[PDB]
Amino acid sequence: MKRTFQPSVLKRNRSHGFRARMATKNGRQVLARRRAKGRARLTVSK
Amino acid sequence: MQVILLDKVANLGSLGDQVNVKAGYARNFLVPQGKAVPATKKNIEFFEARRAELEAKLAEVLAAANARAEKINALETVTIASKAGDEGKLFGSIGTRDIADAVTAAGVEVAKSEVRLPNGVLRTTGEHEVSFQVHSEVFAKVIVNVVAE
Amino acid sequence: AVVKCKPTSPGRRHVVKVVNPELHKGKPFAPLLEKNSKSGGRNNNGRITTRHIGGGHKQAYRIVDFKRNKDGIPAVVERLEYDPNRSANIALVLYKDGERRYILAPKGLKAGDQIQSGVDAAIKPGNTLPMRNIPVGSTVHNVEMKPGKGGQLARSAGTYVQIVARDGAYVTLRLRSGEMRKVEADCRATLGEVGNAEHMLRVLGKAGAARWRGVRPTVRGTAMNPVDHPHGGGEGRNFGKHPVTPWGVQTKGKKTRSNKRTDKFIVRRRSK
Amino acid sequence: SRVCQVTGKRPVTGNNRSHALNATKRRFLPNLHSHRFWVESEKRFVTLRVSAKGMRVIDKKGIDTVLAELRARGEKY
RNA sequence: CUUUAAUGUUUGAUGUUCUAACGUUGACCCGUAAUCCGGGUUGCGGACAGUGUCUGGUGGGUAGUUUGACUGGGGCGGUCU
RNA sequence: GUUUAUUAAAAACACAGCACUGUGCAAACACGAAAGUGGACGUAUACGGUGUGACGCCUGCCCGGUGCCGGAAGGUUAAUU
RNA sequence: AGGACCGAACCGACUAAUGUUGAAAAAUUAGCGGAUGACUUGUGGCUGGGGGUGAAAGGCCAAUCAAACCGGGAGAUAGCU
Repeated sequence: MKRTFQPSVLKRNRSHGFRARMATKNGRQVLARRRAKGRARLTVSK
Repeated sequence: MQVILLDKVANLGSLGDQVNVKAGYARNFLVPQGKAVPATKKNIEFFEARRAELEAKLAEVLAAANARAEKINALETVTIASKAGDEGKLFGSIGTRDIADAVTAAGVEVAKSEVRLPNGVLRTTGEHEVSFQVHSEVFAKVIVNVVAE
Repeated sequence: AVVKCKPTSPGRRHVVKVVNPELHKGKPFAPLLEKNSKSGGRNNNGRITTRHIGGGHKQAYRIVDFKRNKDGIPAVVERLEYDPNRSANIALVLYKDGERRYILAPKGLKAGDQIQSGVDAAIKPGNTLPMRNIPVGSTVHNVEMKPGKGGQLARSAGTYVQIVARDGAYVTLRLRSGEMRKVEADCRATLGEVGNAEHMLRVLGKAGAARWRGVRPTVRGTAMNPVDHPHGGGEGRNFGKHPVTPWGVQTKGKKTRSNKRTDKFIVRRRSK
Repeated sequence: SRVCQVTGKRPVTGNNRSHALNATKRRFLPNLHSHRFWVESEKRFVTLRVSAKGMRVIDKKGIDTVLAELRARGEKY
C-alpha cells in the first residue's frame, strides 16, 4: 500500500540543516563530528 | 542575625545598646526606616561609643509613634475629600492610600505597604469607623468623615 | 424554546437542540470578533497534558464583561446571541454613549433599560450593587470573590450561588456545587439569575455534540491492559480491583485541595 | 541558579545511604530563601538570594558586598 | 505522693490577633502607547500555605531484582541431618 | 463510527444516558530539574477520572476484606524539647 | 436539518475464489460497507523508546514493532553450548 518516504522536502529543512542547529551547542557537535569524519554532504539540505 | 537595635519602643527596644535578636526583627522590619545598624564586627565598638552622643537626639525621633498612639486611641473626625458618584457611591473609596498619608495621627506616613483588611472600608459619603495601623503591630480605630469632591 | 427530533434514523433518536426565533442566523460582525484558537490540550512541551480534550469546530471567542458594572448609561440591547465558547447567551448590549461591548446575559435583556450602579439607583435585573445592599433570598448574578477579583462564580447558563443568610459581618451564600461559603459584604455582585435559563433541556443524544465541543472519547480503564493503564485487566476483562485513574489517584476518594489562601471564606466544603 | 549570592554556595552531590545502606543518589539542596531587603543610600528595594544560616552571613559581612554582586550580574530591578 | 490553690522560676505546646517578613497563572500605575520580567501600589491571604534540613508512619502509582537441588527427563508429589 | 497495516472487524472498543466521585478555579489532572503552560481563559446547566451502556420495567441484603477519604475526647509513641 | 440510507467518482476490505520459490508492502477478480460525515483529505507544524500518542490491539512510532536507530560503555557476562 503506502510507503514510508513521501515528497515534502519542507519537513527535512528545519529538522536537518545548518543555521538553526549551529545556534545551539548540541547542533554544533553533530556538525563537528560530520566535518571531522570527511563526509562531503554536511547537511544533505543541498 | 544580631544587629545593634536603636529603637526603644515595641516588643524589643534597648536604645543603642547591642542585644542579639531573631532575624525577623533584625534588618527587614527596621531598616526600611533606618532603625538598626549591622553587628558586622568592623564598627561595633564605635557604635557603642556613638550611642552616648546620639540617644537624646534619637529619643525625639522616637516620639513620632507616641503622637499616633495619643491621636487615634482618642478619636475625632479625620476629614477626607473623595470622588462621589451621583448617589454618594464611593467608587474610588479611601482604602489603604488615603488612610496612610493624610491622617492626623502624626501628620506623617506609616509606610503604606501590605495591610490585612479582612473586608472593606468606606462605601458611601458620611462618617464611618475605620480600623487601621496606628502602629506596625497595633490595630485600632479612628473615626473618618467623608465629603464629596 | 427547544426542538426535539422526530426519530427518522438511529443516532437522531435522542438528539435535542436549543433554538429561539430571535437568534441571529448569520455569522457575527467580524471587526469586533476576537479570535479563539485552541491548543487541543497541548502545553509548552508539545505534549497532550489534559487528556482527552482535542478536535471539533473552530468556536470563536468574545471578550465578555463578567461583572456587568456600569454607572447609569442606558443600553439599547442591540441583539441577544448564541455564544460558541460558553453555555450562557452573550448580548451585544450597545450603550447610548457610543460604547459597544459584548456582555454576559443576566435574567434582563430589556430594550433601552439602563445598567445602574450605586445603592439608591440599581434595582432592575442586570444592575450591579455592593453585596451589603442586596436583600436575602436574592439568586445573584456573578460574584466578586474579593473586591477587584471580578465575577468568577455562576457564569454558565442559569446557575446561581444563592444568599441564604446575612447575619454578622459577612453574607452567607450556598453554591450548586454543595459548597457553602461566607463572603464579605464589600464585594460587588449583581441582581437576577444568570441568563439562558433553558440550556438545561439539552440532551445531546449523539457522541458527535461533545466531539464538536472539543471533548474527545475515553476508554474504560478496565478495558485497557495493565501496562497501558495501572488498573488494566486480563483475559476476558476481569473487573475486580479497586478503580483508579491512569496516574494512581482514587476516583471514589481523595480531598486533593491545598489552595490554603481563600480557605478562610469556605465554611463548609464538598466531602467524601 | 538556586545560587546563594552571599556565600556563593549551590546544591552539591551526595548519596542517601538508606536503612538497607543503599547508595541511591538524592543530592543535597540549599533551603535557598528568595529574600527582599532595603538600601538607605538608593532609597529602593533590592532582592538578594539567601540560604538557610544565610541571614547571619549577610549581617556579619554586610549587605553592601552582596548588593555589589547584583550590580556585577547585569540584572535589572 | 494524689488532687492542688497562692505563686518564685526555666523551657516545650496552645488559642486569639497584627502587618512588618513571606505569598500573589488578583488588579492597577510604571519602566514601556513590550499580555513576559522586575520593583511599587492596591485587593486579599499571612508569620501560615511554602521550601530545605532532620525523622517516623502510609504507599506496586513507579522502577531495579528475586522466587531450590534431588528426582529411572520431569511439572506435581515426597524428602533432605 | 473504532479495531491487532497482513488472525477480530465482533461477542471487545466508543457514545448519549445512567450511577459513583474529585474540583470553587493559581481546580482536579498532567507533563516539565522548575519557572511554567494546557485544562480555559471557559468554570458546577462547567471540566478530569471511574463503573455501566439508547429505550420500557428496574436493581433486595451486606464495608467484612480490598483501595481510598475524614473526624475526635484521650491512653502511649520516632524524630525532638 | 440529519454522527440516516442504495451508490459511483473517492476511500476501505466483513466474506468467497485464486495466489502462497505471487506482479503484490493480501494484491487481484466477484459478493460488500462509509461517501448530505464522528466521511474523504492537500499544505505547513509538533511530542523521542518502558518515551511518546492510542473511540484499546500491551496498536503505531523512517518498506519494521508485546520493546525504534546509531555512536560509546564493550572483548557486557555465561555459572553454559
